[PDB]
Amino acid sequence: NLAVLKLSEQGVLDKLKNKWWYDKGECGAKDSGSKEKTSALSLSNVAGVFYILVGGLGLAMLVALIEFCYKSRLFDRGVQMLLTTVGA
Amino acid sequence: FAAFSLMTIAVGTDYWLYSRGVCKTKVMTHSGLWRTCCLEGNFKGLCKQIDHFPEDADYEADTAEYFLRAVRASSIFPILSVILLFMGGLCIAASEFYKTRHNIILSAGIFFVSAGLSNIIGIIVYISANAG
Amino acid sequence: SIMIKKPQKSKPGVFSFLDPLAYEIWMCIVFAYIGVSVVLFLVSRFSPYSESTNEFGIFNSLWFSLGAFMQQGCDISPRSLSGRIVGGVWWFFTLIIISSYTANLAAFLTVERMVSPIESAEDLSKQTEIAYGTLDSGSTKEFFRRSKIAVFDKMWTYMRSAEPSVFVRTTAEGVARVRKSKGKYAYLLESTMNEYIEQRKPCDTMKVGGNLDSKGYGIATPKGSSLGTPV
Amino acid sequence: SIMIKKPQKSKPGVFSFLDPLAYEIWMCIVFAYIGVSVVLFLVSRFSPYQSSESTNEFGIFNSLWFSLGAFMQQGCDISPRSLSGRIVGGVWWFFTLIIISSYTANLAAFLTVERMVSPIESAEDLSKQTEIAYG
Amino acid sequence: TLDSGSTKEFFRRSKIAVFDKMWTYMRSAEPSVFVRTTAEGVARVRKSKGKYAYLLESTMNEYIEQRKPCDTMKVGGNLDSKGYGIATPKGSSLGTPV
Ligand SMILES: N[C@@H](CCC(=O)O)C(=O)O
Ligand SMILES: N[C@@H](CCC(=O)O)C(=O)O
Repeated sequence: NLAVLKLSEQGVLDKLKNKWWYDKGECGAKDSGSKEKTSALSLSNVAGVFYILVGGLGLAMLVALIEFCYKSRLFDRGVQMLLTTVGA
Repeated sequence: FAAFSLMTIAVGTDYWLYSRGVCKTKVMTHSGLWRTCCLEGNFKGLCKQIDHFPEDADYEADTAEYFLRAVRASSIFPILSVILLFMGGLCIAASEFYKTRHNIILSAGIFFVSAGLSNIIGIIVYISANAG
Repeated sequence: SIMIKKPQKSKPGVFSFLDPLAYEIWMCIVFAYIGVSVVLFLVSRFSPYSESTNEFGIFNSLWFSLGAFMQQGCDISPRSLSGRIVGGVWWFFTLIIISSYTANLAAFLTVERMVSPIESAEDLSKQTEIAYGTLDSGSTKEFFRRSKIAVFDKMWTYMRSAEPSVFVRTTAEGVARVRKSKGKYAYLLESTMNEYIEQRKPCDTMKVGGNLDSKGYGIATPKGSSLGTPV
Repeated sequence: SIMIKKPQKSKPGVFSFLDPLAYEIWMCIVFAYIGVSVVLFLVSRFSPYQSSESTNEFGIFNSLWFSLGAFMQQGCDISPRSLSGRIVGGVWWFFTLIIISSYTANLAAFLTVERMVSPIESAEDLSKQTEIAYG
Repeated sequence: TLDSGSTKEFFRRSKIAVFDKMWTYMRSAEPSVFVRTTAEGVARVRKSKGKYAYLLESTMNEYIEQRKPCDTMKVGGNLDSKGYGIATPKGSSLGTPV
């Protein structure tokens, strides 16, 4: 009872805890958590941009296909008043 | 014809990339589409067929890492280039017969365009799941 | 002082400006360029109904897409609806990549220096990976035996508990051992030896950290002879 | 304390490019983009006084093209050509200067992040679900 | 610190050299760096404008942080591991039931 309080008073417990937990920082993140790498951009980062780019092409081509479909074969100034009165 | 030949040669292939891996468990690697075949070892030319099976933290429905693999280890975008490419090659072949309607060969080139659009997606998803 | 193997740094080559995008991205941006321009051609010259009314073609389109990609403007714009709805996609496509390009080139043009490993010998007491030794029958090896500073005490503990011998017999022995250990065995010597080994070929060694103490070379005489005061 | 395994480093998804700006800002962008184009449509085509209406080329869809054109740094062919649409357009130019310069400040830091997932922390799903065991 | 305090005694009896120099500065003080009650030092730091720090225990510290006007702040980590307890006279019968 009188002995453990001496070791608590003089920091010997702190020294032992440091020795057997903190001086043996070995694995990964404790050591390498405070370092820095710059970059190198790979394709896995930028992929949805290409996906959007390709999908927009097919959408645009599909639009002109049905444009040529319709012009191979608003309405009633008048009922525009109906449209705007129901819209209001 | 040259594009159809080159695309068929490119699909039915063991040699696309070269890296370092294994041949068959349970090495410079002559790796391709699914036959991750190998050379320069104890035996040269035993082509293991590969698919996806990691040992992860059990991603349940992690879609950008799952559905991506689903489109990866079943080539549907690279295979569709062959389909559209021969589909248009028939239409340019059918140009002579049933002619003087001045409309048919317009339909042909759309296949050749869209096959490339499938190809470019297939390349991106393959490079994606190599580093996936 | 502490001598280690100098890690071989990389030099920027001739084409060191294509660095903040990899070659996969460089070929995909070439592919998609051709694809976008030929799609814009296809949708433009499509018999609208008269025919030479619109101004686009394969050639106009090929440098329109380039002039939209690099921010230099254009001479003409798509007027048809599907031409506009395909041009906006390319406008969005450039704003992500070229911005990434400049914002990352600003990251390559800040730093080139390596992160400098096991400096100031405290991690030499901490880690167990890279070994280290001194010269046998040496004042430094005696200094770590008699030293009472706790980090030096733990260093002496690791040196006396060694498998195999971390100690060497002559200086060039430890020199060759560090030249072949590939960063797995450090070496302790004196700073004049250290800078002399640095100023020779093949320059593959390196002094890290500062000093540790202040020793000094002197002239030694037997005790009591008459040469002492004239020397 | 609760020990579990290590998780795997979740890399950012498909729609991560719009990540550095929060969604509410993107909402206000779309609303302001509609409003600016419609207000610019109103200032022109307002009986300009045999050309008495077709003095300008700004229809509603041409304005819808012009605003999107001016936002992403490539101006279109036409120009407002008269007063009082231009004190829309200059304010929209100031808007597109202040916004995308704030967009592209640190974009590359947002495309390599790799943060973790952390299924449970204060356990209580070890009460709730039946899947993950514990002893 | 606080006078008639365990912390003030701890820096007297402490042997770590940085704490020794801190005790040296505390005993060589012009005027008194020591106070008599807790709220005295609280008001002294609230009026010293960053010219007088204060040492206390972390529970007091977080309680003072969680009050108005919130003008105070805990900096750094901890220093040791003390503990509050129940105190009895030596040898009485209340010890083991408490
Ligand atoms: N001058 C030193 C060199 C070796 C050492 O530093 O231990 C000696 O003669 O002992
Ligand atoms: N619990 C302590 C508070 C004062 C101090 O930390 O010095 C005591 O009663 O002594």
